[PDB]
Amino acid sequence: ATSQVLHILPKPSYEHAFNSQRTEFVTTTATNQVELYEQDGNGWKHARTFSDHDKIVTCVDWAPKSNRIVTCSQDRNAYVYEKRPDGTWKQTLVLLRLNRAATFVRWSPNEDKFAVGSGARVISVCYFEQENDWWVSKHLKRPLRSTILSLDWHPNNVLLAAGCADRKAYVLSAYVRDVDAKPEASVWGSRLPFNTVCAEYPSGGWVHAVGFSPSGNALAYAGHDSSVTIAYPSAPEQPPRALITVKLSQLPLRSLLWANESAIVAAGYNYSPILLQGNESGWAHTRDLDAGTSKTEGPVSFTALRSTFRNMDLKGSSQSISSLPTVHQNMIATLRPYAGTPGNITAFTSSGTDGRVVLWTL
Amino acid sequence: MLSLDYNNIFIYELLTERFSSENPSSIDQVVTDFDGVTFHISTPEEKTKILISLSMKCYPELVNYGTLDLLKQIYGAYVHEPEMGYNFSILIDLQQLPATDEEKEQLAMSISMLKRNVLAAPFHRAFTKQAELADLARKDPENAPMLDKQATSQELMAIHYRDEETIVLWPEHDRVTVVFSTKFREETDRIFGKVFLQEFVDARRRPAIQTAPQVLFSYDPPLEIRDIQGIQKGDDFGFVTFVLFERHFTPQNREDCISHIQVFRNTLHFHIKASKAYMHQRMRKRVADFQKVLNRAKPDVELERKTATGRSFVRA
Repeated sequence: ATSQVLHILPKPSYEHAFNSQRTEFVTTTATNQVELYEQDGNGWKHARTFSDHDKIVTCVDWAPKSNRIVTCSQDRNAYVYEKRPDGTWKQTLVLLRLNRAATFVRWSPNEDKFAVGSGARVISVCYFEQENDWWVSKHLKRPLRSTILSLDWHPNNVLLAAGCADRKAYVLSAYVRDVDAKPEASVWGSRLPFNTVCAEYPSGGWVHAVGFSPSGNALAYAGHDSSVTIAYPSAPEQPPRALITVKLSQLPLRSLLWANESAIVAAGYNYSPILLQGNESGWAHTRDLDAGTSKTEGPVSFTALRSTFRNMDLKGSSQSISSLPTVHQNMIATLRPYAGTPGNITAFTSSGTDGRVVLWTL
Repeated sequence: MLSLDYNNIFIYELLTERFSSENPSSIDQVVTDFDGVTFHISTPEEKTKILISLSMKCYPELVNYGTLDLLKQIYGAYVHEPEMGYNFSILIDLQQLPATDEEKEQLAMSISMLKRNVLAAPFHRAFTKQAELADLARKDPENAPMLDKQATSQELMAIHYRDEETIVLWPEHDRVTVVFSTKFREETDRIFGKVFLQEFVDARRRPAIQTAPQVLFSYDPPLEIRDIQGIQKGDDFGFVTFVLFERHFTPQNREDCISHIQVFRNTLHFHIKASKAYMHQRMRKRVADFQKVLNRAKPDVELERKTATGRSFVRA
């Protein structure tokens, strides 16, 4: 595995998405702006800001095939942005009907609908109507008891996992009629109307991250207790084949990604991605992707003269404050596919609270 | 300031104005002082005539120890009937005033010096009686211990000069001993007061200051004051004793020594307050060095170049 630092952003970057051409990426600065960055040979350049939100943006996502960006904020709005032929982006307010902040958003795999987690105890599944040119929201709300910290969709368009602050990971049907085709009878169920519940899986701490296997036949999720759990369902109303919890020795994971049907990368407050490997018999932490796991005169510039005196004056002494050994210097907030066929991730990216955007190849 | 003035500054400045003034204005001025004392200065009959008056709770005791003969000796013609509500009063006339600028200066000093001239009477009684015992002891050195023993119980002065204190003093043929039964009632001054009184005794035990009176301290009373009224051993008082030998009140020194021993407890009270003003300037120095231990947590970024008033600027 190798790390390449794509860009250093001036502000924390809780979320990002690269477009399907991997030529540009959107990211949420810790303000009401969203930055758009483009390639600049080997570098990256700031192309434009979106700024249609009233308060801090919380999450952002970019639909692969249909090329639309979707955004969430503490202002309780979402916007969908779509490219005009002249090269600029058409904003569009989505009426989420949320009583409290929007936390986290994902496009569904067919990109015909998107789901938004909230602090309001609910999830707003949004879809578009060509009859009205509206986006309209359906609220999943029956089992959810607290803030929703992350979402992931099943590779079939219906099922939605959600990690909730009430120490549980939910699997819900988000089937919306006259958008979806019928869901196939599958491990999670077949009687599958909107808001039917396929699992209410336990955790020791808040569930920060969730994600289905590339085959869809297992769920992995990650706790603020610094454990990763993999749940293997059996059938409706029935206990799982296995509910394997692996407890890490590190600070908590905040984001999670199946590399293939037998391996997972995870990352967060430990400042580094880790790799886990296993199957329905058992799982274990197996590698750290960062070589920083191992914790690895001439003329003097004017800026080294000025900074060695400003260090003596502002700080204790001349000596520089050290880097962390990891590539990221602060918690790594999100972890996203980048390359390889779906279900064999060959490379992934991450963006940090330090503002690093980084590409990792396995 | 490192040590207190002996006189009341206000009366010194005020009389230094009116003794220079070509055209006096009227006044009515109550003026507080240490040890619960209070002056009243006013011009009751004419702008020309200043009445200075003094109020002091222990003055009835001080009249027993011969005060009126000392005040009539000092203020002479200027002494007046006590003002109603005041213990003593003096009437100075600005047209009948002394001639020279150095007579005016020493009269303005003398009238501002009233608190230490009224509270001096038991000290002059002790110094002048020690001068008699010093001659009697020089007539018979084997009788001298018995003269000291009887003067220690018969010639003892006690003045309840404020409600949390007593000054007790007596003559013996080679000394005047004076004991301050001293208490700080304000609890943060009681806590520092233990340090200030302890380090005061420990200071006298060093080669540099052996010339000073022998100070001693305890918290129970010296054996010769254990049955005086208001002296009680249990009530968290401290008993600072000074032994003034014949060399601490020789004729050139007597007046400074009386002035300087009365102010004792007031310098400790002042320096306890002025030590909080020190500890604060030493605390905000350590706070300003803990700033550096937090500053190494701010990431390095240049704040943009600005004019002196904080407005933005465009060069370099």
